[PDB]
Amino acid sequence: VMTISSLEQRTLNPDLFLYKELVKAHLGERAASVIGMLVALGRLSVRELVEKIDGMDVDSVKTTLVSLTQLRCVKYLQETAISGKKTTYYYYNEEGIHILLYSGLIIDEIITQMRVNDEEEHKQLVAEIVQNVISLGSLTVEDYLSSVTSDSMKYTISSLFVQLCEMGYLIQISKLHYTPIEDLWQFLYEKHYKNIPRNSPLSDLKKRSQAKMNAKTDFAKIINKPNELSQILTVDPKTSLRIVKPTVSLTINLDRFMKGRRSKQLINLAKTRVGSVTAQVYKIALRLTEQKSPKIRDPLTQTGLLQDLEEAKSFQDEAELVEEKTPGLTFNAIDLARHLPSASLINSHLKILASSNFPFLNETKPGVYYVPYSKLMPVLKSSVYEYVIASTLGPSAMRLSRCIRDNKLVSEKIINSTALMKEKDIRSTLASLIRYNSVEIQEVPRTADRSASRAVFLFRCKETHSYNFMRQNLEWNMANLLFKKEKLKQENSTLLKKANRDDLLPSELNQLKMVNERELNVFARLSRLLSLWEVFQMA
Amino acid sequence: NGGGKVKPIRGFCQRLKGKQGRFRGNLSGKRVDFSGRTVISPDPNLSID
Amino acid sequence: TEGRSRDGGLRLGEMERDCVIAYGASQLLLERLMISSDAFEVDVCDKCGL
Amino acid sequence: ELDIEFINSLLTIVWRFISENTFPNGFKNFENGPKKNVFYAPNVKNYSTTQEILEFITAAQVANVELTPSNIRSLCEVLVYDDKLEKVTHDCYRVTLESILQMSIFNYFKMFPASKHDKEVVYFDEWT
Amino acid sequence: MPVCKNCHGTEFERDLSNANNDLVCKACGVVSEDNPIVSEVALESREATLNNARRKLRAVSYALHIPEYITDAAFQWYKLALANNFVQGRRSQNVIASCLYVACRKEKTHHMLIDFSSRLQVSVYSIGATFLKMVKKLHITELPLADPSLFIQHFAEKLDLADKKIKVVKDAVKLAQRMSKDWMFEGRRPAGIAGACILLACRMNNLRRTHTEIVAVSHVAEETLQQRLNEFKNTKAAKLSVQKFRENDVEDGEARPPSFVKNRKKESGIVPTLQNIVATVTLGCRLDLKTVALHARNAEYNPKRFAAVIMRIREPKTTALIFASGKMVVTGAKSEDDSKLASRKYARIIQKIGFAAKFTDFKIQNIVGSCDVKFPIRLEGLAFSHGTFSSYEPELFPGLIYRMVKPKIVLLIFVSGKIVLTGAKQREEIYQAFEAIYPVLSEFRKMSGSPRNLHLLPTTDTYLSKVSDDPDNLEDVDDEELNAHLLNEEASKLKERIWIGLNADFLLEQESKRLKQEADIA
DNA sequence: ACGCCTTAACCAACTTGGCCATGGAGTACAGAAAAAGTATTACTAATATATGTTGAA
DNA sequence: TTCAACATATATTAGTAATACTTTTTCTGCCAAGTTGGTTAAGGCGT
Ligand SMILES: [Zn+2]
Ligand SMILES: [Zn+2]
Repeated sequence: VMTISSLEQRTLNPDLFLYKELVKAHLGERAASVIGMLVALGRLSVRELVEKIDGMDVDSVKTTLVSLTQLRCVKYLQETAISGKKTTYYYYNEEGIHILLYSGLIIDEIITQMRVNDEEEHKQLVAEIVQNVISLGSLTVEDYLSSVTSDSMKYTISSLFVQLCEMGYLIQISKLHYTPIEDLWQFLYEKHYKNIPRNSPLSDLKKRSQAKMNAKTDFAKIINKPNELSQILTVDPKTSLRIVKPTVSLTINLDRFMKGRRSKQLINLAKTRVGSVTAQVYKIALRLTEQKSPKIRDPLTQTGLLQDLEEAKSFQDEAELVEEKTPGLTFNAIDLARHLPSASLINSHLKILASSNFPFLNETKPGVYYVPYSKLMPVLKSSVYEYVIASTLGPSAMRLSRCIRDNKLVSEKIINSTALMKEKDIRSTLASLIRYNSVEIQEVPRTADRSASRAVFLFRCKETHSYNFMRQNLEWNMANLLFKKEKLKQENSTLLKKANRDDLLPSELNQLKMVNERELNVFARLSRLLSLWEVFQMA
Repeated sequence: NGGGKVKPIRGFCQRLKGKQGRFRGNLSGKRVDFSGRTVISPDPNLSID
Repeated sequence: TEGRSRDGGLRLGEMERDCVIAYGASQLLLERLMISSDAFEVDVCDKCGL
Repeated sequence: ELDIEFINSLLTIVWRFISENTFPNGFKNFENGPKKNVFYAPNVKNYSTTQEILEFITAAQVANVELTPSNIRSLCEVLVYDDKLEKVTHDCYRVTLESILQMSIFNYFKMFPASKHDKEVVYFDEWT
Repeated sequence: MPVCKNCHGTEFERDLSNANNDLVCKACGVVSEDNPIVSEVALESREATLNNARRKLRAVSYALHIPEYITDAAFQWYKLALANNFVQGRRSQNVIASCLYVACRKEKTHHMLIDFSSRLQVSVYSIGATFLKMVKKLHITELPLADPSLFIQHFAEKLDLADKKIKVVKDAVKLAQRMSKDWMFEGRRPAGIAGACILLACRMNNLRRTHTEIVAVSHVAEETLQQRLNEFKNTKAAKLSVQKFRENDVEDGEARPPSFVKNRKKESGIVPTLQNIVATVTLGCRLDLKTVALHARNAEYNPKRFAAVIMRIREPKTTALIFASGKMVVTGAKSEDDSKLASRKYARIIQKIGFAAKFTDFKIQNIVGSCDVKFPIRLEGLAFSHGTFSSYEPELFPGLIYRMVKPKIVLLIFVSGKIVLTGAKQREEIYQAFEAIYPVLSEFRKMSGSPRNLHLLPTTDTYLSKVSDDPDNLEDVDDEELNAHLLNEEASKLKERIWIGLNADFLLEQESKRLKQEADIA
């Protein structure tokens, strides 16, 4: 009662609740509903919009839509209708504003290439580069440099030049790029069933797998098409060095951002289990390999089709050797002089690899120094949870759940046997843990059909649920925090109009640091929560 | 409790359901004011209507 | 209230009611099943009708 | 043992010697004062106590009898689950460098909330 | 409460005439309301013992065939009794029996305590005392006062016989009433005079029955009755009245209970006298009761019966006592000299025979006194008046209990005029409360006066100072027979021997459970 | 060629509200311990019934 | 027979002080239709 928490603003809205405020926190206005309604109901048509939103028809419809396009906030499909002409139905990009939802953290992705110029105007340069990019999202050095002054050495005003390529940075949006993945797989599922030279009408398996093969291997060069394209990378005009292709607009490259932050986690978790010497070694080693590892990207194909209880493994096996061998060529065998702050003899000092043991790494070419990879990242992921509940709720929940890990569907005696303290606490910690997810429940009929108190009560992990509940977390501040940010705007909104155009009153002076360092608390507090959220949303 | 099995613990889906249950006889079937009831007796010299 | 004794009121049953519909009398329903039956005004809200 | 307490006592007692079992003593005075490449090649160190604890338990200074290596392993199992130690190759064991707990950031300790007045907090059940 | 909107009449008249059943005031003609909207057709230690308490309550209640309604009175009383923690300390049958008795008494019904109680094993004096306690613990007044006028009916119903009994009943009642008038009634069980007039007017109606039959409903003895039978035979104009005409005598004669006639058996101004003064004396060292009990003229040691040493002395004819901790209670003390001086004598055996145990903390726990006014007084009304500060029940005890708050003393009352004032720790309070209530004493009389001075004799502290207050003054007041009150070692090896031959099982169980201590360990 | 398993249509099992209207009186398991409060267990020490018995006339 | 007389109880205030005793107080062990499953028939599918 009395709105102070306001469960309305909160409790009843899964998932999209983030989105519709993000775009709101971005635009709102006309642009708010279309994404909200979209993610709500799913597939939607232009004509189909205004029969729901009442959204200023076929203007803000068109306007907001092309807005999202420019910023690639939607997934975008068109095809002929079944009678003819052409029809356009729409989805929402990835997590979309997910791009925006990092931003300053994507700004931190620069801090990898903060190197080679440290604390320079070059820093501010690449800064305005990136955010100008990300505000529009697709630009050319022809368009950008065009807007930029043409009196500052071309190969310097825009100093990031060859550095435009690297791993992250930009890739031209093409066709499939923001096109919905789940279907465009089905689009490739054509031309194989669709091209059958009336071969034999038996065993669709021979039709399927082969089509699958095609569907597989065709899709590969499909997604490998953005992975690298030389016409960008290669161009070296006369009396010049190698440049990108200034012609086509390129767009933020999200992959190496994923792999980068996931790295940062591994710096933390590994850093937890090893020493800062061995740690920083692992840290600088990963700086090379984070180039090559998809690490969130592999799903792709898994997303968009039913597995098969065998063929699921027929995907898993591909992930077993993939990075381990062929990208293993790109991976650690002998690396030389990474940084050093240590000094003097660097060799057995570099044999500190073998100090890696558990629960990860520590697999090499039996006498070259190498870390397992495409096998590593997967069983690494499974471990990543660990600490996630301790002062989350209670210390004792750890050991039991951890124990609940090793054993499975046991019961309280065998708990209290294995466990310690008192049933007075054991129930509490357990019960206060069962209040959401974790343990779930198991029970079996005891000398009855099914009855209330007869049977036995058992406990289970099911990280499927667990790893899939931490979105409730997303529903906490990533839900809320954005509001009390926005809600605090209308507080100073009057002053916000004036105070922004000024560069007056004592309370103004006070509430400056209040609302502002307040914004430090919210935004920083967010990114705090984000570093945690960086996992269960993807792997 | 009791526990000699008092039959009509039921209060609700019932009160909305059948016969005297509202949504037929107590709502569409309202028992309406301004009326009167008596027995009959013939009056031929009274006109029809 | 119910029947004779305590005090009056008389029974329009459904089977009794619908006989009026065969004559299709609009208002006779209202005066009968409404204005003389339970006289009430609900106050509501266009937005989120309640 | 017995169904009541002061196992936690004898636990945190054995945890001490367990911390000794791995590298030299705490050296937590300043930040990096560990084994310094773990003496020579921690690969050479494959170590644990198990039965030894009983020879270690000889100290007593407490009211109890001895206890079987089986139930010794049971005592080990909690700090496995509490993650104070590590279980490698059965009877071999490690420390989780717990000590950094005993003494951006993702550790629960070494973290304190503001948690007064301001509405900007993260509780857990801000949605239940 | 509601008022018209226009005429603002404060009175509303309901019209049920035409069966509009409306409400309107004779001041306006503008109705108050339309169609008055009418209707139609856990587990706690307390609450559970209220379940069981209703079970017991009702069950045992109408085992008497008492009215159901009346039971709920006690149910509140019982519940009320739960509030003051009067309930827990003793048996339940006491409780429910009490609270029902306070109902029926307060409600003036026909049932009897000795009777009602008799539903059990009970001595009936027990639950009587239980009822007596809640008189303290709850706070009540003159409410529970009855007469045979009721109980003759319930008795008359039980004897069957013929309907002339009713005619007899009318004959009996006024009969007893004149007997109530002639003042032989109070101070005795009303059932006695009840069955008395039964045998009298049934005798007047000449139907031959037995005293067994009478006391059968009366639940008293027979000789008990005939004491009251011939106790009528001697009364005023008894044989002059006892003949026919249904005793139209309304007259009195005198009113002279035999009470003060037994005062004639030895035949303010009369001063109440000291009897005993209850006190205590602290020694200051705890010691072995048997070790001192070894050599004495007057002592007994049997912790089996009670744990203490029985101590008494023929001079100055005082008892007192000893405790184990080095404490004692002074008893049998008629005055303070004889009290404190003998109280010192007890330390003389001690420092002489046993340990040191000096004489400390001599403090009066109570003082007893008694008096008589030599004439009858009416308690029935006195209680009816002062039953606020007074308590009496007819069969619970013959004398009347008075309670004075200022000062705080219980007063023992008799129509003989004999009054026992006791419960005070101070001498002067005796005559303070005594002469204080004396205006009530002479106030109630039927058809001396000088208190002299309110304080005449010296105070308590005077006689207290007349005896050595220093614990180490002992040999000074030694009678020199206390030198002889010790006994030889032979009579200890013989007396004490007999004690051991008797108590070797008592001490045997002591030391045996003391061995269970060793067994307790294992 | 021939057999195998997989998918799916059928059919027999268990399944559930209906059941004139109007009146018109008529209508929580049993067992334990811990706490706590009182009775007894001696004494005055004074009652006057009440009772018992026995016993002496 | 009637006395009679004698003893017991009895209500208070003290007590200790101790044991013993009950409580309270937790605190616990009749038809149409869906519904299933049990059957079969086809049908790939590999032999
Ligand atoms: Zn509304
Ligand atoms: Zn009026």
